[PDB]
Amino acid sequence: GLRSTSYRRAVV
Amino acid sequence: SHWTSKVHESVIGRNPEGQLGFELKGGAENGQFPYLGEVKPGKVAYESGSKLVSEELLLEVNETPVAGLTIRDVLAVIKHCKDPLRLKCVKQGGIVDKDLRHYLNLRFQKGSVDHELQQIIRDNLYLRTVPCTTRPHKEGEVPGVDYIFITVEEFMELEKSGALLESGTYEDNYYGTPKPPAEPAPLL
Repeated sequence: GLRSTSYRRAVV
Repeated sequence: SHWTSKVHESVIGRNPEGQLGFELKGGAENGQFPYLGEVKPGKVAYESGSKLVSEELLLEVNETPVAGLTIRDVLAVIKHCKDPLRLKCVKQGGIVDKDLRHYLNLRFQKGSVDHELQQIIRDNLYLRTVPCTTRPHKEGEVPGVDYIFITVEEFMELEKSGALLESGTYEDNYYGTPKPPAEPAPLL
């Protein structure tokens, strides 16, 4: 499902 | 120089049997782009435009991006598309490869065509995957839906065995995405 803000920051 | 520099559109029709003339390989459940099998000259009913070499990566079908999906989902997109099928493809070679983990680790300049495509492919991958994390569960979160909550030791085992397609860190924890399963649980 849609990734959270913390996830997106982690895999940027 | 760009990953997308050799991208092109090839327009085909389905054969009398209803097949494409080549096989589809790869898909995210195998950690890969969807890509074509061997393309034998004469087997593909081309309409007009460029032709295909063996093993090109398949990026879009009739403007629906399919890179990042499983083979099952890619074939489902094709099932619901009407001839003619406009396929966006890029031949493998140089920086372009079917390996999704290697591709998701590439860093493209933000706003570039290469970057936009990478993010579309990530969105497709996220459609059928739940991220795993080593941070603890929080109020409101559904394990196995919001996250797979695993230990650092388990996370590193998944990394070492190549099960994770992308990973990162944030506030003292590891975050990652494993391959989606090959066949999903039946919905009906």
